[PDB]
Amino acid sequence: KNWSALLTAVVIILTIAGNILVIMAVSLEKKLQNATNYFLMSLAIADMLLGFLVMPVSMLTILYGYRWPLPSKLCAVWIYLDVLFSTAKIWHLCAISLDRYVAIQNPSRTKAFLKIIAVWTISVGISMPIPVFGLQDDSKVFKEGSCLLADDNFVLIGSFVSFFIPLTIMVITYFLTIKSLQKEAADLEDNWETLNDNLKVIEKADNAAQVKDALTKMRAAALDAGDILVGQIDDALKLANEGKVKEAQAAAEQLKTTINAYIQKYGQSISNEQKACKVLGIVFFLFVVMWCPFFITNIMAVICKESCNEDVIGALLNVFVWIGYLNSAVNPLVYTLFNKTYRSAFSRYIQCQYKE
Ligand SMILES: O=C1CCc2ccc(OCCCCN3CCN(c4cccc(Cl)c4Cl)CC3)cc2N1
Ligand SMILES: CC(C)CCC[C@@H](C)[C@H]1CC[C@H]2[C@@H]3CC=C4C[C@@H](O)CC[C@]4(C)[C@H]3CC[C@]12C
Ligand SMILES: CC(C)CCC[C@@H](C)[C@H]1CC[C@H]2[C@@H]3CC=C4C[C@@H](O)CC[C@]4(C)[C@H]3CC[C@]12C
Ligand SMILES: CCCCCCCC/C=C\CCCCCCCC(=O)OC[C@H](O)CO
Ligand SMILES: [Mg+2]
Repeated sequence: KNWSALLTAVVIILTIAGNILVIMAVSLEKKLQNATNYFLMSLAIADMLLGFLVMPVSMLTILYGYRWPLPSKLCAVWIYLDVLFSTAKIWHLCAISLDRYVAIQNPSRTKAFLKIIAVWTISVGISMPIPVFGLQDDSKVFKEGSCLLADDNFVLIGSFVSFFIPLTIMVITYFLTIKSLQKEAADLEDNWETLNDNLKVIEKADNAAQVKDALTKMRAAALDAGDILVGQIDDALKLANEGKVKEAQAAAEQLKTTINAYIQKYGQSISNEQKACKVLGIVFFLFVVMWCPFFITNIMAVICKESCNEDVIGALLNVFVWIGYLNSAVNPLVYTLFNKTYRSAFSRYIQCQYKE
């Protein structure tokens, strides 16, 4: 009741401060100058604004027993901001998972800021009926002196249009990305074993036919994995045509170092992408799980409208909205625990020390 807004002041400060640090890490540290971190910044701005504009007023309403204390046309604006920032979070998370998947089937700041503005303009688009209709008709934004989204059509259609189509895409594109990266690793182990098999074949060889056939199959396996090494095989395949067998065999042991080079490089690469898919999936998992109680309970407010205790349902909505607000505090901590780049960045900003 009266004591309950002491907890909420904590959740505001950790939100504001963590997300400021995320915006500072992406603005300053050059190891974060990529499209994914550009989305993560935009998300942190949404998280910061939710902490500044929405969350203190929600705390304020807890102090006035949910009876709305500000001007009456401020109610529909507060619900607009609340839905706007949460809608922008889900559409960001979806835009990350989609963009990161599309990139794995492919070979600029401007390209990222264009996508972000698209996410924000859709979020402003979908949230827009709330003040347009709500400022016109208080029956849509007030229930018994309390400022809450009252129109059940807005809750249902918004819950599915503005949160189930992005979630569907986010969950599908995440799972296909795991499978995409799993095939890439499978396909590189296969290319390692056939290169290594033909390395052992060239070294055992007695004649020009065995080397020429084995280097032809090394070049084929080279075309699958890729540039640099392919010509070096051709540098040795022309030796094997002339009959220069000892001469081709010594070139192939020189190919060995160039093969081991591209293997560890493409091998780190997929480990790092699967490290990153692991972090983003915790961000994704937490957003849904923490907002899941509020989402289900608010839809059940609408279904059993008369059948259920409106007072109990509403006393759970007021608890379950802070589990989702707490999700504004988590994304920064996730980055601290699972990225050296953010953890180092944050650790120096805490000592008021900004130069990379
Ligand atoms: O399972 C899933 C699927 C993925 C997903 C995405 C988003 C999500 O939640 C965001 C919805 C909150 C937006 N605001 C919250 C605050 N709310 C409000 C306004 C006035 C008074 C009061 Cl009391 C309240 Cl609560 C208005 C609407 C849940 C899920 N869950
Ligand atoms: C809902 C409305 C009224 C809230 C006001 C929006 C304000 C707080 C937002 C929207 C535009 C934002 C800025 C847009 C661009 C940049 C450049 C980037 O490199 C660092 C953050 C910074 C500087 C943002 C900080 C926060 C910001 C100023
Ligand atoms: C006391 C008399 C009038 C009957 C009232 C029944 C009410 C209190 C029941 C029926 C519907 C129930 C809700 C239905 C769905 C959910 C979502 C889930 O996360 C569990 C809690 C929650 C939010 C339930 C809490 C209890 C609930 C609100
Ligand atoms: C006479 C007045 C008629 C008024 C009725 C017709 C208005 C038509 C407009 C848009 C359809 C509904 C828009 C739904 C999207 C906005 C609401 C929203 O996004 O709510 C999500 C919320 O977070 C969930 O908890
Ligand atoms: Mg083999």
